[PDB]
Amino acid sequence: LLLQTNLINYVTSIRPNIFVGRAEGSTQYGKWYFEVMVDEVVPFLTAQATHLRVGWALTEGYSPYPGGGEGWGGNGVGDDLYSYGFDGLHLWTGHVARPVTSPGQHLLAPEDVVSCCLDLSVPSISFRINGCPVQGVFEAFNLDGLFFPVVSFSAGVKVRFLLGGRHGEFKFLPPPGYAPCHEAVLPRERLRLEPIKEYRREGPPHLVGPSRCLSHTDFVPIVLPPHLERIREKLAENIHELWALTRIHPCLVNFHSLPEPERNYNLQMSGETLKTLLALGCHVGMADEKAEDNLKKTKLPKTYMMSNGYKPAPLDLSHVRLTPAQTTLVDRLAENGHNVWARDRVAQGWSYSAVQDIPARRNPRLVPYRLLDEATKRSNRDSLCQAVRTLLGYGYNIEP
Amino acid sequence: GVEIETISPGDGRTFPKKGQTCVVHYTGMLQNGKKFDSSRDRNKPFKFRIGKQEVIKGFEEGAAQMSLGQRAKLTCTPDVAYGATGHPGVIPPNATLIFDVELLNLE
Amino acid sequence: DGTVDTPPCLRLAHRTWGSQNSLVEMLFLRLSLPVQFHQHFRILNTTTYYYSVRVFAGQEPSCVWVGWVTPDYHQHDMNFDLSKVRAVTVTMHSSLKCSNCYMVWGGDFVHTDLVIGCLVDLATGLMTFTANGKESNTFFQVEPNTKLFPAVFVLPTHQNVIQFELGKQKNIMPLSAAMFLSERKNPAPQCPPRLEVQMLMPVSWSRMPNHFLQVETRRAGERLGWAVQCQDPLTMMALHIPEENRC
Repeated sequence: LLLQTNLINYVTSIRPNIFVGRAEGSTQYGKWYFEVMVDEVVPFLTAQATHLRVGWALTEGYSPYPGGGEGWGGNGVGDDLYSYGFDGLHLWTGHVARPVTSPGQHLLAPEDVVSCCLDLSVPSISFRINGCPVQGVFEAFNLDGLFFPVVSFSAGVKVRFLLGGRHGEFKFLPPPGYAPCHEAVLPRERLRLEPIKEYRREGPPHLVGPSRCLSHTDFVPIVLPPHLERIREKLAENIHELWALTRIHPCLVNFHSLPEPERNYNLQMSGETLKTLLALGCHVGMADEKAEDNLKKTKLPKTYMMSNGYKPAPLDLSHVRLTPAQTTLVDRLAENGHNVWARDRVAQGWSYSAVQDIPARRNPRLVPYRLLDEATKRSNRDSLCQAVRTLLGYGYNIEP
Repeated sequence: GVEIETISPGDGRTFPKKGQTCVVHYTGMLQNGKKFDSSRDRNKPFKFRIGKQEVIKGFEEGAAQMSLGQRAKLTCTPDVAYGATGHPGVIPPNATLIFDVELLNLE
Repeated sequence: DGTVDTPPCLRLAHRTWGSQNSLVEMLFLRLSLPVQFHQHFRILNTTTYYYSVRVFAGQEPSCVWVGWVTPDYHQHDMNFDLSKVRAVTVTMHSSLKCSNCYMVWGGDFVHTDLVIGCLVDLATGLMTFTANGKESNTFFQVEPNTKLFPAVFVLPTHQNVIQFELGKQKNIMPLSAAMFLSERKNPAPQCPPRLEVQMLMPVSWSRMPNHFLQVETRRAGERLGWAVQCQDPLTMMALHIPEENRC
């Protein structure tokens, strides 16, 4: 009927910058593993027991607040159903205590390693303490949001994080079908531990507002008339010549002397580029069709010519120009090309990883254009600008 | 007997014998989660001996099963611990008691 | 006030409809007094309690969600659906399902008035819903120790969206008996002033603590991984309201 006051222990949570989520256009293996190493810990620093729980959490649902919250107090990963955890004896979810049988039946103690696994494709969260499997397994949870490792460390505890083999040596070998979390590091920034939804930071007093986050949707990476088809074929020949010049192999030949498989690949690429440009709703570029060869090729000089002796005959740099208003169109075309390439790779099973595991169906560049690396984005922009300049040199100019 | 869920393992080499004073640090609480009594906040360890019947019989049995340097959760049915009404103003009648007892040291 | 043939009812109506661009977004509404489930898990001694809501005309059932809500509900999304409900299932030896809320969608359930009812037995632990005297196969098993609140979230498409109806059934004790310890044996439904409706405000003021926990993180090594360490005893006083679980 009345209210009760007692001394509770302040709690806080930390999380590395890595994000793992599940969606239709998933760029991850769908099953990740991390290891947690616990150093010396005081069992009772204060009157209340130390609060130590490890598990996954949602990117938009689990927003721990220092102080008030659900339950009596000391909100952690088990205080709300937005996150799940395991304290050693009980599996907590939404501030509900449910004991889980363990081979050791021991709480979180020093000189122990905590190993947990989660599957994005099928809802299943499994954790093991010191290598001993735990019968209790979380299941039947919806895949919206992104699951990240998180520890609700207490005031007097010290813990060590082992995201992947690159970051630190694993105490136990990962289970089959589970990959270390170091392969899920975002390319934009290095993986560092940061507080979750923290509104305060240390200031040499640095107040912090809301933190921008990317949802699972962000994690996911026309007709060609014959008159335009001739220009598309000319652009295919020009692109093949430019690629041969850049690579300077039988492919290092002229535009009309390119190998048949190379010519077919160039034609397919030019057709895809023309379809993407037409889908953008740009202006009609069917002008000056006969002026395709207006530019003078520089491959005639020996220095520009390849070592094999063949002259690719590419477009002149001075003659080829790019419209300033077409930069946005070029960037959009490059982004669309990257997206369709990532979708094709995902169709074959390729996913984002820190390394290039081609036999394991892993694409290191399977990221959206917004989240793409600086080098890849610059290369895509340069390729789009070169294509636009080649089209302009052939008399095709559009406003977009 | 009362149920004992070992949160933290103990050596178990020594056990509290009859007539020997025992030192505990308990943090008992009710089923609903609202704590009612604890000896840790008071910073005064509780001292009692087996056979004096000062503590509840369930507490004495748990201490008998208890081991030095071991932390476990001890729950009591209302029959053994404060049957019917008991300790007015603290323990509601017909209410269970869950204790977190731990041996710092023996006599 | 409850009449001879009318149980004590609480009505929620839109003050402005179609004037000055009145908002029609879905609203989250929760009752004040919850029902406490019995810790033990084994006609006046019945452990079942029933409450009903009379959905007035002009409100589409597809935008009606009535049932029970866990006091850990912190969702204020306009796109409310049964599929978009946070829930987990614990499997050990044992298999139980715990969810933040337990509704049944009105659109799938059904100018007629849809009298949605909910039957909850604390001892049994199972929840049943009956509409217009017709039972439903939708059943949920909550944990033995729970503090579920009455739940009704509707989107206002009419001047009168939904109205409460706290009345005793033919043989089921009224919800007021379970809500109030003193009125446990009283079978006459009542509507005391404490039983007031509460909406989910999107943002509420909270005091920022003066002193925060000092946490320092660094890279332990190439093989030891990332390491964090905090050594600072910080304690806080907590005020918790028994009626609604909060700190």
